[PDB]
Amino acid sequence: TLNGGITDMLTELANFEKNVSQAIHKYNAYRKAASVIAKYPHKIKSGAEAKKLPGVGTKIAEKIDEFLATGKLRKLEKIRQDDTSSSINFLTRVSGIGPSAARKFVDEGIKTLEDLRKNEDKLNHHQRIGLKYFGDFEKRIPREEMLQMQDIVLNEVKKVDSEYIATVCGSFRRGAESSGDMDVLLTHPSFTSESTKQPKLLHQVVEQLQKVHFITDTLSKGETKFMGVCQLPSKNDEKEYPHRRIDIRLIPKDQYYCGVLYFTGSDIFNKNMRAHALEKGFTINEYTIRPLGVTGVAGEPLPVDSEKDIFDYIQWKYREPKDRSE
DNA sequence: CCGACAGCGCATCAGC
DNA sequence: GCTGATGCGC
DNA sequence: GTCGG
Ligand SMILES: O=c1[nH]c(=O)n([C@H]2C[C@H](O)[C@@H](COP(=O)(O)OP(=O)(O)OP(=O)(O)O)O2)cc1F
Ligand SMILES: [Ca+2]
Ligand SMILES: [Ca+2]
Ligand SMILES: [Cl-]
Ligand SMILES: [Cl-]
Ligand SMILES: [Cl-]
Ligand SMILES: [Cl-]
Ligand code: NA
Ligand code: NA
Repeated sequence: TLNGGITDMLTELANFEKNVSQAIHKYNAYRKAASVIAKYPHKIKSGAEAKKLPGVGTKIAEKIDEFLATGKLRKLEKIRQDDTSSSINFLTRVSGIGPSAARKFVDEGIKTLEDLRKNEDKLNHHQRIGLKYFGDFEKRIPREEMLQMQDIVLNEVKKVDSEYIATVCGSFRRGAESSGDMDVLLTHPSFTSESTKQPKLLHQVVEQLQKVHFITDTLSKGETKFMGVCQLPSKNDEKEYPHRRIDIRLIPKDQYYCGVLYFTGSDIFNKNMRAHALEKGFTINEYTIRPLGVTGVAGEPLPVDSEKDIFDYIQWKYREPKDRSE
């Protein structure tokens, strides 16, 4: 947190651009700048020193100068005073409400938490769940609880079919002391890039986790991605644990390494790596790394036996999960 | 200057 | 119903 | 908002 003030500032600017201006590239520009500053190993003394880093240009440099000179940013001070921007920003904190729905609600006079509750009839299913657990989803999850949740998920999945493999990814796999939510990568040998030999492979796992009252709500569910809500069991007389977001991703077993690289993140790390892959003439998604030909069209999947192979292909030295927290 | 900015699953909608 | 675009989230 | 060519 050497430059926490600056990275907080840029993050609030990124959120503004995404939520209020709907300017997704400004949002990504501010987030990249915040990311590169967060790993800079010195206390930044001036915007000119900051402009040296890639992704910090003239505009951000000047903002950093204002922030360093005064401790604040007038442009953010104004955004914070504007009722409509602040309302739009707030409503996007509910899961399922993005910038478009947020502005639509605010334009209808739905501006507060109370307003959402009073108008729950106007929400789709995802939004209603996001509102139900709004307070809970704000909380982080300590790693000790993540370890208990891991124990439950892996054991319940073994009970369904011992050939499943569940891997907890995201910030947990990167070694974080607390996580925003739980990400579970699932494989099974009957589901490969070649064939699906069994149906309902994800459904059964979700069904088992519902049966033991671990999963409590479904935000969305298809054949390969589940997004819902879970909760640790509590003891006699104990306050209940907060409800937690859980994401489950069933990946073809032969594409495990691209899948776990994707799901381990961070999102910014993935964006840097995939951008770099493009520069080196490849494209990476959660399934494959493919070469781009002269026309820039994806060719056939390259062979991959490890996370490190993906790094090797784009001529990056290997970075362990804990060093991917960008 | 100016294109290019990572990649994609699921829910919902308009249009057929 | 399907297809393609859009919103949303990871 | 930033920047490589
Ligand atoms: O845009 C994205 N792209 C993108 O590849 N992923 C990938 C990378 C990310 O680690 C993983 C899970 O997403 P989270 O939103 O759960 O991110 P965490 O890094 O786990 O942090 P937290 O501790 O839960 O807050 O999906 C997320 C995106 F959101
Ligand atoms: Ca997570
Ligand atoms: Ca997640
Ligand atoms: Cl933009
Ligand atoms: Cl400020
Ligand atoms: Cl793979
Ligand atoms: Cl692919
Ligand atoms: Na720079
Ligand atoms: Na939201």
